[PDB]
Amino acid sequence: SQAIGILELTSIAKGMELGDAMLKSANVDLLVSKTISPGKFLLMLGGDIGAIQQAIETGTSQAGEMLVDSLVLANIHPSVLPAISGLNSVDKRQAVGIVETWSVAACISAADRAVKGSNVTLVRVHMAFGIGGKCYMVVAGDVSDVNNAVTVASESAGEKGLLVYRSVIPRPHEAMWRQMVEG
Amino acid sequence: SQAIGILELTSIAKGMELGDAMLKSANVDLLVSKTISPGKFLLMLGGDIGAIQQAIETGTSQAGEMLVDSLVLANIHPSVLPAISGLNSVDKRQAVGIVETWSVAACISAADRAVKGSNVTLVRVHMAFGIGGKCYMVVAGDVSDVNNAVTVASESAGEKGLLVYRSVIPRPHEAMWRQMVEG
Amino acid sequence: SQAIGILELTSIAKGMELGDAMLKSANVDLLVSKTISPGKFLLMLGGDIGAIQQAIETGTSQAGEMLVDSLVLANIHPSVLPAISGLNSVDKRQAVGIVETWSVAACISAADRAVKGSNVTLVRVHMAFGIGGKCYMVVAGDVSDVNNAVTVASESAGEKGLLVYRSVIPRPHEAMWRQMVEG
Ligand SMILES: [Cl-]
Ligand SMILES: [Cl-]
Ligand SMILES: [Cl-]
Ligand code: NA
Ligand code: NA
Ligand code: NA
Repeated sequence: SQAIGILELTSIAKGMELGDAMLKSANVDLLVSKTISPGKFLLMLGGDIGAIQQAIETGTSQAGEMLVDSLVLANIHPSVLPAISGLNSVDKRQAVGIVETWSVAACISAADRAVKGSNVTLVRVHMAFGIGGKCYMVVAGDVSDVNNAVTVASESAGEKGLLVYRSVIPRPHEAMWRQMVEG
Repeated sequence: SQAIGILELTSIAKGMELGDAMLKSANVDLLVSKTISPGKFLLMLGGDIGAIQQAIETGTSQAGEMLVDSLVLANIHPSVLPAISGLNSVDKRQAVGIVETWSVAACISAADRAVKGSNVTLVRVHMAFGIGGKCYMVVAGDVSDVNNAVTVASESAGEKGLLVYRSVIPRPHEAMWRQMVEG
Repeated sequence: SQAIGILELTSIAKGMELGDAMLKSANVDLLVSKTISPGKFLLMLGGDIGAIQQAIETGTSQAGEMLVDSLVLANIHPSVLPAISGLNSVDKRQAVGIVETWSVAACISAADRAVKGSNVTLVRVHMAFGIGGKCYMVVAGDVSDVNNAVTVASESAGEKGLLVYRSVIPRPHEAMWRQMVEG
């Protein structure tokens, strides 16, 4: 019911300019606004699909030759948005699931399918290094629920050859727990 | 009326040693002291030109084959120094200006010219990744003042082919403001 | 009397899974658990040698083709462990010593020899960028003690061609001290 918009620029100044322009252009939330090596800039927005399409249209329209890439992912479960900008609260501890993908697009699509095909909580979506790099989702819930979520997410990414690894970790060790659910 | 000294080493231990040596050698402020990938070390100093020349002389004199590069930038407006080490306080909000350059030297020279050719506040000078990488200056003030500052800075960097992008952003959006003026 | 175990994986999810598995497998402390560019994962453990051998055995046994590298360093002075995970308290200020190496293995072995061949405090062991990159140890104590420690450490690393630089810094400047002993 929500949408994610991604805009990547070769200029950090243009990135900040376009972040400003897009936020003014439509009712959208800023999820990510950061510099990526070597010196590119990444913006990710969340909001209604109409708003996101117009925001990304505005951004692409004004990027010129500084435009690197852009994407709109429609019909994304609402919990995915705060999982990109930060952390969702864990309401169950029994198990953690982690699915690692190439690309944040594959990760987002897999996380969406996971949440929609199970009763797990999507805790966070992490990008190790920009939108083309290793990304991973972390889910939490009952072991059976986590297994379902991880399977669905893995199938999503794997169909594309973009699954790196999947892991179901019941009863995570106390010394790993914080890193898993908070980073 | 002030000067900036830059010393880059291939050794982190030598960098810390030379930071110590230079600070003892003259009355200078440490502005930056950090490791840069792959494993080099960056020192930037501020102070009177005489002190900075002797500090950088000392540093270069003792660097040996670990010396990567060194520079002294003379007659730099005093506000540029704290803009490199941290943030200057914003006394006006009406507009933000951002000028992105290749190299911190070009950024410093452009920021100096901007401050000297306008009434803007130089808020900060940011290096994304070491002294040769993308850098940018952020200024704040009245829209007309910011436009002047950005034009002057852009001309400085552009004459060298080192201007990446320039942006005048009146009335920055609330969700971009903090990143612009604080990073 | 203690041991350090190192496990490196090509998968971040596998890394977190293996961190969990190894911690459950034996009585070991997690010293490091982090992602390294481009997208690998690094685990370092401390504990009794028996526990560490079994933990690393477990980790290697389950890593499969995601295994990048693994190492067990036996008979490491106990102070080296907290120097890897964080900071040891400085009980003397007179001098700082810094020895920079290629590889954390060389750094650990050099730090161990330094501590065992002197009365210095090992303050910290730092990895700039993963286990193969620039690393350095920082020691503190009386100038004579620091000189001994640095010489011993330098000989250790230098015999292998893995010494980058060694530095004895009596009476470190106030503006460098915190970075030296805390990072
Ligand atoms: Cl559940
Ligand atoms: Cl102004
Ligand atoms: Cl001592
Ligand atoms: Na649990
Ligand atoms: Na404003
Ligand atoms: Na001292």
